[PDB]
Amino acid sequence: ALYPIKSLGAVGVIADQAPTDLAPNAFTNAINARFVEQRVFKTGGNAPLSYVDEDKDLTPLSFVSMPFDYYSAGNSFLVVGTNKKLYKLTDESLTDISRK
Amino acid sequence: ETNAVVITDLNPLYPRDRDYIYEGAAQIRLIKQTLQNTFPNVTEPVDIDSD
Amino acid sequence: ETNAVVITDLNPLYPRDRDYIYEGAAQIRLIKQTLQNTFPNVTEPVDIDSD
Amino acid sequence: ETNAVVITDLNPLYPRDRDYIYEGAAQIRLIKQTLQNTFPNVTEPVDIDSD
Amino acid sequence: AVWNYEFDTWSFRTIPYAQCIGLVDPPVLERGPIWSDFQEITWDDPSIKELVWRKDATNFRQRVTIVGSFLKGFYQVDVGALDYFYDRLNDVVIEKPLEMRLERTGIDFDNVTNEWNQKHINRFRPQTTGSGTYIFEAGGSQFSNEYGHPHTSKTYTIGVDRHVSVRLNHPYLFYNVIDNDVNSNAAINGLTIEFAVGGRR
Amino acid sequence: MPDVQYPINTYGWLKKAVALWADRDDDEFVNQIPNFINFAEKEIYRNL
Amino acid sequence: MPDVQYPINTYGWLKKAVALWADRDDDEFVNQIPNFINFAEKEIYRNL
Repeated sequence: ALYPIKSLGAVGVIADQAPTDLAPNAFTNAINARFVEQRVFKTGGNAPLSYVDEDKDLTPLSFVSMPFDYYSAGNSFLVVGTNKKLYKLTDESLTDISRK
Repeated sequence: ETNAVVITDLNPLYPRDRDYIYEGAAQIRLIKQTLQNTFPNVTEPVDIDSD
Repeated sequence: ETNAVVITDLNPLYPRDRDYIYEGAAQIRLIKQTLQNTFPNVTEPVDIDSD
Repeated sequence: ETNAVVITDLNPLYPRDRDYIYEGAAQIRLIKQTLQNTFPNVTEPVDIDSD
Repeated sequence: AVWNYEFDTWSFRTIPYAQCIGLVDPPVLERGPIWSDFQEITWDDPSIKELVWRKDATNFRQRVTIVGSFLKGFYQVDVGALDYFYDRLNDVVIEKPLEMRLERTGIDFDNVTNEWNQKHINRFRPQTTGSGTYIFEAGGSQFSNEYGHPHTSKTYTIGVDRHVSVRLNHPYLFYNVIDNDVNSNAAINGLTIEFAVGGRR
Repeated sequence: MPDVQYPINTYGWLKKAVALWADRDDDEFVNQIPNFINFAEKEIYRNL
Repeated sequence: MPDVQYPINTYGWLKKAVALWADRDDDEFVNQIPNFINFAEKEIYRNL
């Protein structure tokens, strides 16, 4: 005999539901899995990042991807916040720009 | 530079411009294709016989 | 990327794209030693006479 | 730079795991130029017959 | 918890202790650079190692989703497979291979056989893609309500193996697929489970 | 689930190898394994 | 998965070649290879 389970990406997690009455191609749990089109695969992982080594001592509470500023050129930067200061960083250096 | 199949007719000078740093791996793979294509028969090249 | 190949056997379809390519310099050494081992005599190899 | 050196006869381990990255592409250009110099003609070198 | 609005399908994932998240431009060393920039760098990895000649792209402007993290720093949140766990017992960060799990409890085969019928399993004949190394598990229960107990587990290593031999007979199968491995980009289009029928008491 | 030696020689291992050669492994079944065995040996010795 | 020689002199290889032919080696199966063999040789010698 056989029981074909095709289009494995068709629908992902179906919890809250009778695990014995799901469609063939549906999962009762999934973690770090990505579903697309017709297919299933491992999601992209987490991995670190740094502009400038001064940043890795930093717990940024929120931020912005601003592209332009009058003093900058046509080059993008970041506006990044903390518990105590607002910073800017641009792949070259760091700036406290808080309202003095 | 994908196109070179006659081999030895590559363009080493310029079209690199010290730019991209993503194409070095591709160039190495391309060089491997050129080397393999020229001599796809190697078992024991002990016939050096330089003279 | 393997290592011990001296029979002009360089696999080009097994690298990688997001992880370490800190072997491109090592690939150059691997490519050079394969060429040297096959033909350890090169001063002016115009002796092809393609006809 | 690397002047007064011709042909792929330089000693191995030239990258020495410490070159920058700007020497890797220069090595490729040197390899391509020397390989072109060694055999400046390739049409269909299937005529090896290692036997 | 992640919803793919192109197909209306849900999954879940780990993220690296995010305070905040956003799209952004990346650093230069990743921003499609130039051999003519490493004039101060050495092949000998000054603690910088994570540079793949060409990192797959999600965007034509080659942009990046970044997480501002509790772990004193920043992280990219969709990139080549690792995970950054934390340890309060030691007050240290840990890096480990990213683990996918897929899980379906209670495959009853009710579209070919009755529920109650015991079902000899032999094989999973998948139709995979890419490169990788999966771990399949299988087990079952005699009863409809349990998440069954494991009978077996095997590696599936692509290009080498075409199937997986699992011996069971319980009327309600389950399987897990796990992918723990670092150098994998494999995928599954589908399965094909080989089976027979016993009986019932 | 169970495991067995190669050179089956004991009722002890046999009682498990049976449970093996058949997929299903449950107490509704094992605990009566021995009955089955009794039946079989009897059916045999009856005319062997 | 496994491999063998041209001639199969013996057990050490045969118990693998079987896994090969008969399609699969998954451990629940191999570890009984020896048993299958002890069965077969007996089914033979009983009358050969």
